[PDB]
Amino acid sequence: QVKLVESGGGVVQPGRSLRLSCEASGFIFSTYGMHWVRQAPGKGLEWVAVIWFDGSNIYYADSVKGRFTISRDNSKNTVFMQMDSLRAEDTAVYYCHRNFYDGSGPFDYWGQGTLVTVS
Amino acid sequence: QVKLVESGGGVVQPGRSLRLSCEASGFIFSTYGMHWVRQAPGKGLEWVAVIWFDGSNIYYADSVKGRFTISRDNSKNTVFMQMDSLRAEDTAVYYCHRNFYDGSGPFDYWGQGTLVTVS
Amino acid sequence: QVKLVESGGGVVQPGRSLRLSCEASGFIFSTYGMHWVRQAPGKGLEWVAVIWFDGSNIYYADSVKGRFTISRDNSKNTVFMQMDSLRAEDTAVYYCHRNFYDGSGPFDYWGQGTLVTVS
Amino acid sequence: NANPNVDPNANPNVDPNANPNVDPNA
Amino acid sequence: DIQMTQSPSTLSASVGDRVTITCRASQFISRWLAWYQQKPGKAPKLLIYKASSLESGVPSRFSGSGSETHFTLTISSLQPDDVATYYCQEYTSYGRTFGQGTKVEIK
Amino acid sequence: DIQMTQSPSTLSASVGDRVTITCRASQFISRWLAWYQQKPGKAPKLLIYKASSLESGVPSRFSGSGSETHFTLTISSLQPDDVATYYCQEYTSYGRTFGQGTKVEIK
Amino acid sequence: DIQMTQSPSTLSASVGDRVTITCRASQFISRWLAWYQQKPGKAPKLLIYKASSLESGVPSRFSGSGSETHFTLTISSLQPDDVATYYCQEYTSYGRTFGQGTKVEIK
Repeated sequence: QVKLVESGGGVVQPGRSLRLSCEASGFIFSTYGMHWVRQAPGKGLEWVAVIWFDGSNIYYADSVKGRFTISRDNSKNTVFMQMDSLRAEDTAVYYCHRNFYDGSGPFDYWGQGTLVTVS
Repeated sequence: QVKLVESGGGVVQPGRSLRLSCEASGFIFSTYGMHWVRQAPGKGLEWVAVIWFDGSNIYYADSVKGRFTISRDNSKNTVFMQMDSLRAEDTAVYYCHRNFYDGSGPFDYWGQGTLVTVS
Repeated sequence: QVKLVESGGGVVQPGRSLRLSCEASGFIFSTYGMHWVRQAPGKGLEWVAVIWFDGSNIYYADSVKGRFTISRDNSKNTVFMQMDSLRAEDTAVYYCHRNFYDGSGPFDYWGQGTLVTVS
Repeated sequence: NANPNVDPNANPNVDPNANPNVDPNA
Repeated sequence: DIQMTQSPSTLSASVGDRVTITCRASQFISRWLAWYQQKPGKAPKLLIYKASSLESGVPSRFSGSGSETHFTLTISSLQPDDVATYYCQEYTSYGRTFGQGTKVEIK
Repeated sequence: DIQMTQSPSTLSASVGDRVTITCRASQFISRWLAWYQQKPGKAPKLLIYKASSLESGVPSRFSGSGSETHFTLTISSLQPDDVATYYCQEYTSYGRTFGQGTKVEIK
Repeated sequence: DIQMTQSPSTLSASVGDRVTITCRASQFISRWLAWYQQKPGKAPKLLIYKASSLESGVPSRFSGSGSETHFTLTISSLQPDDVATYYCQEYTSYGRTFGQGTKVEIK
């Protein structure tokens, strides 16, 4: 059964780093790609970044460029997000999402999200 | 109370034209398509032409194609069929038919038919 | 109204061969391919071979490779399977089956099954 | 036509089409 | 060019008898076949819309089944009220094709 | 840099009514518009696969249309169970773009 | 090479009980998994069209679910008529892969 399990949140004082992760389960991340979607409480969803399988396609939202970096642990089937120099505006729930479409129907897969507070 | 009402028939001299029409009532032609079905007296049904919503996907039976033109009046919710160069083989009752399937059930919608006689 | 009827089974000495056939009825084998499915007594189903319409995409289970050949008689609407070098482990009921899905639902079409004994 | 999130490979056993007279979503 | 042919173009049976009409497509139509009943003086009535799925209001007498190219309309317990010409209709695309029309009378 | 906009930021209708949610883009989506339903406190669920394509398991009451840069989500027979924020997602490349979200309440 | 495995090789339950059968693919098969019911001595009946979609004519007791590699068949309110060997079938390409099959017995 496919699940995306986020972990690694907490309270980060301003200017400090945080390293989040999403453990894949039920599938091997060997196909499409993984997305981080952020939601500040009271706000809508913001896509933040994608790491395509094998790192051939790395993209970020303008709001985090040069501050966030994403990567994959290719042995543990786990996706990581390195968040440096965090600011108050980055408070949000960070969700792990794995959406693709393939013939038979859509696939989405959302996790529960990791809460990151930056105050 | 959904009806299709045909008109514009009558007796036409061979080589002359008639312009048939079918009024939509109780529904809006906003979705699928509209058909004309011909039945020469004593014979079975013959499909004549289809117009698809927005005036596309236009198809005709080989027996009528090039003599018949089908078009939609987008203001009057009415379908028109221009029948040119009529010949004796075109004598028939021309029925207006709106058929599609979805959701809760089939929709057949037949009118009564306008008689076209070539004399 | 669709039948697939297997024949050509019986008892064959190990090392020899049988030619099984499946007569199609109720449908021209116009498009989707036809499969032989094997069931050794007391065991579950094993797919054995597929012949695709027009004799193109032909595949076999590894367990029968180099021994079975599948072909279609394109005049009689029937599929033949030549089973060479039969062994005791090939005792099975050989069923004819055509599976293809298309919009309106599935079309399973299973036959009755012919028993092949190879002792 | 191309989209990186979509695999353009039909299943040989399923007709990748629809009947225009019938709503594809039942 | 999906030609539709109804083989038993003329049928007749006594009331309560069972009759069938066979419609054969020259091409595969994937169950997209409707059947219609045309009473004299009236536009055709839909009876079966999808290879045995019935139109609401249709008597239990009517049924049918079929697949791919070979389809049948059946009438159990045939009544005088069923003297109509029956038509099979292919509806796989834009436009429709009707069979020749099969008439069922009463003995 | 593609902006996604949902103009009717808040809608409300009684149970059984019809809710119309429009969605526009500054650049072509070309039918690659997914619609998501987010119940507050939960991750969003996908409703609409692409313009006019409903995902299996999503009630038939949901439907929609559009192309190019103009799309609509329709909620028929609105239920209390539909109070969610609905979002537009553009998936035309390696990454997603989301709209603001429209809140649909009950009268 | 796809090795489909059905875990509960033998199931046993009283009438009205709920039982499930799981099936695991060794490769991604994108929901293209069918389920069949084979009674002794007969060709198998197709029950589930695609994971999550039930074949017409099959009792509502049968409900499929799952995706990519992990699939389930649920039989609600198990009846005596459900004693059969159930098989999962991979259909992503030419040919089919059948699972070992599971047998459902009644207490």
